[PDB]
Amino acid sequence: EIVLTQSPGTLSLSPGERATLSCRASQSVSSSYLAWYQQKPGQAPRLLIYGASSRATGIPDRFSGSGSGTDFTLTISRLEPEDFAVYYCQQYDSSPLTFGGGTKVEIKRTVAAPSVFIFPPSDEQLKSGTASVVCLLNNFYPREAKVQWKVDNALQSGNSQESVTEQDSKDSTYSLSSTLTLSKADYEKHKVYACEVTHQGLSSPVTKSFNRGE
Amino acid sequence: VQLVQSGAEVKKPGESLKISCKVSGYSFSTYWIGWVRQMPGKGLEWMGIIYPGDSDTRYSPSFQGQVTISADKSISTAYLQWSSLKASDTAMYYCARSRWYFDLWGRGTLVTVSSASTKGPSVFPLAPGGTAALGCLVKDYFPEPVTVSWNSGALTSGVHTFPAVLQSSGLYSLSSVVTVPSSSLGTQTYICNVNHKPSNTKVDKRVEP
Ligand SMILES: [Cl-]
Ligand SMILES: [Cl-]
Ligand SMILES: [Cl-]
Ligand SMILES: [Cl-]
Ligand SMILES: [Cl-]
Ligand SMILES: [Cl-]
Ligand SMILES: [Cl-]
Ligand SMILES: [Cl-]
Ligand SMILES: [Cl-]
Ligand SMILES: [Cl-]
Ligand SMILES: [Cl-]
Ligand SMILES: [Cl-]
Ligand SMILES: [Cl-]
Ligand SMILES: [Cl-]
Ligand SMILES: [Cl-]
Ligand SMILES: [Cl-]
Ligand SMILES: [Cl-]
Ligand SMILES: [Cl-]
Ligand SMILES: [Cl-]
Ligand SMILES: [Cl-]
Ligand SMILES: [Cl-]
Ligand SMILES: [Cl-]
Ligand SMILES: [Cl-]
Ligand SMILES: [Cl-]
Ligand SMILES: [Cl-]
Ligand SMILES: [Cl-]
Ligand SMILES: [Cl-]
Ligand SMILES: [Cl-]
Ligand SMILES: [Cl-]
Ligand SMILES: [Cl-]
Ligand SMILES: [Cl-]
Ligand SMILES: [Cl-]
Ligand SMILES: [Cl-]
Ligand SMILES: [Zn+2]
Ligand SMILES: [Zn+2]
Ligand SMILES: [Zn+2]
Ligand SMILES: [Zn+2]
Ligand SMILES: [Zn+2]
Ligand SMILES: [Zn+2]
Ligand SMILES: [Zn+2]
Ligand SMILES: [Zn+2]
Ligand SMILES: [Zn+2]
Ligand SMILES: [Zn+2]
Ligand SMILES: [Zn+2]
Ligand SMILES: [Zn+2]
Ligand SMILES: [Zn+2]
Ligand SMILES: [Zn+2]
Ligand SMILES: [Zn+2]
Ligand SMILES: [Zn+2]
Ligand SMILES: [Zn+2]
Ligand SMILES: [Zn+2]
Ligand SMILES: [Zn+2]
Ligand SMILES: [Zn+2]
Ligand SMILES: [Zn+2]
Repeated sequence: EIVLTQSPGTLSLSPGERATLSCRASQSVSSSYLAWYQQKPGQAPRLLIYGASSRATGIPDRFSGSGSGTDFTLTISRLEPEDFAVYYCQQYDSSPLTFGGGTKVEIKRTVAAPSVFIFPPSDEQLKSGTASVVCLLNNFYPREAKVQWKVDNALQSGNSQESVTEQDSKDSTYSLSSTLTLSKADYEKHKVYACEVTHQGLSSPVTKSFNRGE
Repeated sequence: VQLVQSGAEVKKPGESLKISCKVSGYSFSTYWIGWVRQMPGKGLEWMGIIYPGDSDTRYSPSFQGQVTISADKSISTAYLQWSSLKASDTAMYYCARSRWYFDLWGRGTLVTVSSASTKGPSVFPLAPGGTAALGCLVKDYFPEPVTVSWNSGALTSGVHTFPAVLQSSGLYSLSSVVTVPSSSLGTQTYICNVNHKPSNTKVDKRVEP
């Protein structure tokens, strides 16, 4: 099958600027049979471009496409707020009609360090036999960050899960939660619970911690 | 033109399933129509297309023999079916008209495949230098979705309701947090309102310092 490579994986740009998205094919695509789609969170994809360069019905002039053979481009010439989304290319020449892996266009803004908060488990949850510890990283940019859990100063792998918000509409930041879950019996075998956060906006890592029961 | 897809499905592994896409507003029998998978957090995957005029099919090798695509032109409906679902079939499924590019899309059908049974969430407080953070942990529910508001919707600024995660147990969990002035903790009440319609659960939790 034809493999489509989209680059970069993420573009970080400002409103009004031009986004140029790339789609490279492992074998030549015949007749410029390359399409581009937009997807916003919670919504179905929609067609932008077909035939490498033709605008779909109702698509505004700021979207354009070009290329042939193995190299194709999508241009969003003036980024409007709605345009910060994920974009997929697809070849529809040879079955199977493969998609690329997507490029996200995000809003670039100044670096913002996370504020970090830790939450011990509630007594209500502890009564039920489980302990969830939550670490919150609030309103940071760029998206890259590292969170580590430490219990009695030992690193924890395999017992936490993370979740990240979409980019904030007011200040273009991200937020992230990490939840460490233990049985109550295991939680009571240890004292110091800590999450450690590294980020470009921090001069050194930030640790928030609590002592169980104290 | 409308492509109207059938409602969300919640199934056990091994069960069969047929989902549908009913079209109106164009000649169903003279355009290809097909299916796209999207697992939560992933990109789009092409499954196959069918020409309803004579039911010719084109399948992806990664889906052929696991699914069947079919069409009934007398009721302008296309179908996607599995004879034996796997948990890895949990995904959103879109139908779309194929030119062969996809020019008109349905709104998608969510398919969840799990041995889990319907369960309402437990809601626990995340109890609280200028800013303070508080929240609610909405744990151990199935299937999706839950909705969360704060103060019956009067508190929206500073709220982050995170995407759900699927736990190893097979139940979902999410947190909803909000940042507020530290000075307000003595003086304002903060309540998270949680609704899980599949289990008919409504829960309000006051979050106190
Ligand atoms: Cl492959
Ligand atoms: Cl490449
Ligand atoms: Cl990148
Ligand atoms: Cl502008
Ligand atoms: Cl050409
Ligand atoms: Cl538009
Ligand atoms: Cl425009
Ligand atoms: Cl414009
Ligand atoms: Cl996005
Ligand atoms: Cl900025
Ligand atoms: Cl409690
Ligand atoms: Cl590590
Ligand atoms: Cl013991
Ligand atoms: Cl342990
Ligand atoms: Cl241990
Ligand atoms: Cl860290
Ligand atoms: Cl059947
Ligand atoms: Cl044809
Ligand atoms: Cl999947
Ligand atoms: Cl997938
Ligand atoms: Cl999910
Ligand atoms: Cl399975
Ligand atoms: Cl599976
Ligand atoms: Cl559409
Ligand atoms: Cl399962
Ligand atoms: Cl269960
Ligand atoms: Cl401070
Ligand atoms: Cl959800
Ligand atoms: Cl919600
Ligand atoms: Cl979610
Ligand atoms: Cl989800
Ligand atoms: Cl409610
Ligand atoms: Cl309460
Ligand atoms: Zn391959
Ligand atoms: Zn390369
Ligand atoms: Zn890259
Ligand atoms: Zn997104
Ligand atoms: Zn979705
Ligand atoms: Zn503008
Ligand atoms: Zn628009
Ligand atoms: Zn925030
Ligand atoms: Zn991470
Ligand atoms: Zn905000
Ligand atoms: Zn901000
Ligand atoms: Zn231990
Ligand atoms: Zn470290
Ligand atoms: Zn989901
Ligand atoms: Zn996949
Ligand atoms: Zn035929
Ligand atoms: Zn083949
Ligand atoms: Zn499957
Ligand atoms: Zn639990
Ligand atoms: Zn006040
Ligand atoms: Zn209520």
